[PDB]
Amino acid sequence: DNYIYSTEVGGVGGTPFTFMQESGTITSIKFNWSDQYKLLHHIEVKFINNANIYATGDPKGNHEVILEIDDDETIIGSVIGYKKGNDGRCTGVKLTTSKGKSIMAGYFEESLITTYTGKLAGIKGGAGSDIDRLGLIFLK
Amino acid sequence: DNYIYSTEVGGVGGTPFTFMQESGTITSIKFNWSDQYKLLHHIEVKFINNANIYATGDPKGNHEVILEIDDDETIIGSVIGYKKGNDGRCTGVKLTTSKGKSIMAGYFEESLITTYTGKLAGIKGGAGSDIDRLGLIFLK
Amino acid sequence: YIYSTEVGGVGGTPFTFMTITSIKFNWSDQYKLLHHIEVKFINNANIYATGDPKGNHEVILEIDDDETIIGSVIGYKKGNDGRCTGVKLTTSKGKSIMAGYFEESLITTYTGKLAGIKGGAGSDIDRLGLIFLK
Amino acid sequence: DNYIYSTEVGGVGGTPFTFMQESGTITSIKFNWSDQYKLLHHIEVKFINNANIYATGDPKGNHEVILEIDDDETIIGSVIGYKKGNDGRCTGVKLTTSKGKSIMAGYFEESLITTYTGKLAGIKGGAGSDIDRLGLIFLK
Amino acid sequence: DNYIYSTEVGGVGGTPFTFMQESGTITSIKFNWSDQYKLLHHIEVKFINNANIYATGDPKGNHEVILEIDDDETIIGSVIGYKKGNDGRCTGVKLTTSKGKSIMAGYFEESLITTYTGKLAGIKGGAGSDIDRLGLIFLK
Amino acid sequence: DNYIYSTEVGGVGGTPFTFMQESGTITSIKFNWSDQYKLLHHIEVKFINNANIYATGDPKGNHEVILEIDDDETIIGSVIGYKKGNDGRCTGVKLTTSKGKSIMAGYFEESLITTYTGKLAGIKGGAGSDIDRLGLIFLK
Amino acid sequence: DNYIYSTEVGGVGGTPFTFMQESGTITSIKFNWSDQYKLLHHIEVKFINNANIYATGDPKGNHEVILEIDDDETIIGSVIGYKKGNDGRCTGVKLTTSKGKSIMAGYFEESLITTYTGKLAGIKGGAGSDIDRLGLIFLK
Ligand SMILES: OC[C@H]1O[C@H](O)[C@@H](O)[C@@H](O)[C@@H]1O
Ligand SMILES: OC[C@H]1O[C@H](O)[C@@H](O)[C@@H](O)[C@@H]1O
Ligand SMILES: OC[C@H]1O[C@H](O)[C@@H](O)[C@@H](O)[C@@H]1O
Ligand SMILES: OC[C@H]1O[C@H](O)[C@@H](O)[C@@H](O)[C@@H]1O
Ligand SMILES: OC[C@H]1O[C@H](O)[C@@H](O)[C@@H](O)[C@@H]1O
Ligand SMILES: OC[C@H]1O[C@H](O)[C@@H](O)[C@@H](O)[C@@H]1O
Ligand SMILES: OC[C@H]1O[C@H](O)[C@@H](O)[C@@H](O)[C@@H]1O
Repeated sequence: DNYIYSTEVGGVGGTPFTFMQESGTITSIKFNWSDQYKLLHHIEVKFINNANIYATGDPKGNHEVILEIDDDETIIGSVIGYKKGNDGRCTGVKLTTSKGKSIMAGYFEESLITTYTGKLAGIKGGAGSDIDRLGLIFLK
Repeated sequence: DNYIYSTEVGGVGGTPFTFMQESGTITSIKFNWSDQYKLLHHIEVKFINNANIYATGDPKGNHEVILEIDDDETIIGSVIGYKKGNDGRCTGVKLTTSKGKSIMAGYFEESLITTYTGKLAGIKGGAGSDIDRLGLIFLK
Repeated sequence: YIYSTEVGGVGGTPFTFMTITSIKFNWSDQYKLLHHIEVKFINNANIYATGDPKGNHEVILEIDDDETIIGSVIGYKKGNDGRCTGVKLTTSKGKSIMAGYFEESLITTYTGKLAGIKGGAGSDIDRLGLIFLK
Repeated sequence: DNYIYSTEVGGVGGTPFTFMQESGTITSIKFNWSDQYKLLHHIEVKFINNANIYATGDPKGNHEVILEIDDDETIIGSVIGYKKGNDGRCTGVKLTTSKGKSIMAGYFEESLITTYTGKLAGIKGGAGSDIDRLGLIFLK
Repeated sequence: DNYIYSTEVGGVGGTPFTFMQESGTITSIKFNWSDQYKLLHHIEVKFINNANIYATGDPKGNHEVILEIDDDETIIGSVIGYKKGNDGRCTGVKLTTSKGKSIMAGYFEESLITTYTGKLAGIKGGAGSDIDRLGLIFLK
Repeated sequence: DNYIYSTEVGGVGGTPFTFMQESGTITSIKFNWSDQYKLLHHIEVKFINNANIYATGDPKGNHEVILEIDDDETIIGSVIGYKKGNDGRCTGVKLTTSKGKSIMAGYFEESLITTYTGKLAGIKGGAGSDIDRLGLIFLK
Repeated sequence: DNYIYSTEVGGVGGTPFTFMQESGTITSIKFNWSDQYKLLHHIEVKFINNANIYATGDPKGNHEVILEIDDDETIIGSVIGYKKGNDGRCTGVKLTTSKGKSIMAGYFEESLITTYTGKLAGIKGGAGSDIDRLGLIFLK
């Protein structure tokens, strides 16, 4: 692999997903969460040179945030909130970029992971009603 | 295209508008918003070498701000506040320039996007009584 | 010359003063408005004035021969019946002034070497535009 | 030796561990702590080019944090909070790194050590129910 | 003329003073003010290579500040608070230097000038009971 | 000498101590203090290339902090709290290193010394139940 | 002279003192003050290559602070608080060095001088019960 796989965090629940393109980096990512469940529920990704929107999980959240990533822009700082355990859930995401851009999504009330950094390339995990589990993917 | 199209955020309502000029960059942009609705209602854009004011939406807000951009000034930080959904609306905007100029219009109470950065070339979206949706447009 | 947007109303008497070595703003707490502006140019002892100096406050910014505006905010009320309400300026040498009120509308202007001002004034400063060198 | 052994702090209790790979550095670290006991309880570590999770302690706390360390990333700031004496215990860890990443696990109510700095290579200590005692280990 | 004369601010009152020495700079300047009147009352100046004190005004204030200037240190920040009009007065002075030294004397409740900057050469104005009027003078 | 002796501060009481090793710098130092007396009570030092722990004063405090010092790490900031007088006492110690590490032991309610700075080489003073007196020793 | 005499501030009272040594710089200075009188009472100075303490004033204060000055360390910021007048007194001293060291002694309620800066070489003034009057001395 020409990739780094960050630890998938959260539960074993929902349907597996893996978004990646052969010579392709993420150009846009969207987080949808609720104040009712304090969870992530829905994620969309767009890729470079590809108009196609790749979605997973049920967009039942009252908030969304999108981060748009320039062609030369990397993730230097990355934090996923989650609930640990087999019945676990991904609850939150902060990201910060080589250009001072940041996004903050959902809640960080239990467990965290400060992931690897670099050019964000894909995401992997499991999602149904909620984002059960999420790991980021980078280049080397 | 030599253009970067940021995600149009907000609703599908209102009349579509596209402001862009062959070989031209925005030299002035105005945002008009109300405390009453917590929405953007009206945008004006001037372009380099062109005394024409392209306007959209009903200018019924009690506040407006204008950002004038020098020929060599770029947007380095960009956040649009909006209400997601078909029945959506663009609620606020926050720009910061390569010269430390910044403006802030409206409210950021629901969803946000941190857009692409670069030399702002124009805008597109939909507007009637309100700015239903707004996407920014940069040079490569 | 770069001409920044004149912001405020259509009222009062047109003025055009045209490097600025000195600019003074006069405003009041009663009306929360700019009433009067005075300007001196380099190599000229003449004081150019507009608007009625009725206000209880004034500030002066003196500008060194090599000192530019890098930060510029004019506060105003919008519309035909508009007024200029305030001015913040910040220079390339870290100097800054703060005049009047910023309670409704703002413009962040073009930056550079301040060369003049245009607008209209009577009792008040109805409308103000900064002018810079290219 | 090609290594630096930071002082093991805390008590004499629990079962000995020593996790270190010759010619290998710690790529991931997880701290599991409780709000009930105000203690670290469990630690997992993964080395580079090795999916095997080397774990010690009982994972019975309500919180966990995970730091993923990039191949060229070093620890520039390191604080373990502990209770001193024979019946002593490890109670917290704050790690700050050469890229600005930071994790804060546990509580710092009694005693602190600001360790040696560099490339985190391994951990040594004793653990049962609780992390009784922890010492970081770096390269030279 | 090798000199910049900053605008004299304040009133027409008091006895004229003008303190300056050809090829001489201010090595020290003292401001005396009162909480009673909220006015500057007295000013003193020493010049480089000269023990003599050039004074103006009635030293009746409950406070004074002295700023000593090294031979190569200039003024980069200078603000005089004053009451405008013919019956006007000087109320305050903030000065900051090229070495990060600063003094603050009296009050700033009505009018300010942010003056010219550079090597402080002398002072000019009128003073009796109070400082009616003050303009600074710098080298080119 | 090739050493810098910081002022010993505190009282004349206790048993004199000197902890220095020819060709060796302190690689570790531990402060033990109490909330009961608001004094430093006990101090331990380890030296580069030496596993021997040098100790003085009675370890009766409820808090201890340890600072580990990389071989190339100096002290850039040093404050000792103490009571003045013959019957005086050393009450706390704050050290900041050339790598941004810092510690804070005991109390600063009475007198303080901002010491000399450099590579910390030893310590000296007197101790019994308390640290009566502490002086730091640096290389030139 | 190869010396800069900062203004002596405070009163005419007390016994004159002058601390200076020919090719010498202040290596240690102590300031004794009281919360009772809000005055400096006592001052001690040690010089480079000289174990002798030069003292002035009456040590009646409940507070003291000591600054040690490395041989290549200068004063870059200096403030003396004082009561002006014939019956004036020196009330306080703030010093900041070329290495980020700083000390605060006594009180700043009335008058201040921001002195000349450079390598502190002595002090001059008068003292009895109190420090009546204090002026610093630098090298050129
Ligand atoms: O995402 C939460 C939840 O979503 C659905 O309810 C199912 O897919 C579950 O298996 C899953 O755990
Ligand atoms: O701007 C909000 C709203 O304004 C008008 O009522 C119409 O143009 C709608 O389409 C639009 O959605
Ligand atoms: O300045 C406000 C107001 O003042 C004067 O009355 C006139 O010059 C008007 O034209 C103007 O609108
Ligand atoms: O880890 C805390 C505690 O847990 C277990 O009971 C044993 O390992 C003890 O030796 C240990 O002290
Ligand atoms: O300073 C206020 C007042 O002081 C003195 O009385 C005189 O010099 C007046 O001319 C002056 O106006
Ligand atoms: O250390 C504080 C105090 O403790 C012991 O009682 C003795 O050694 C005393 O001399 C000492 O002053
Ligand atoms: O120092 C304060 C005070 O102490 C003594 O009384 C004498 O030295 C006085 O002249 C002096 O003013």
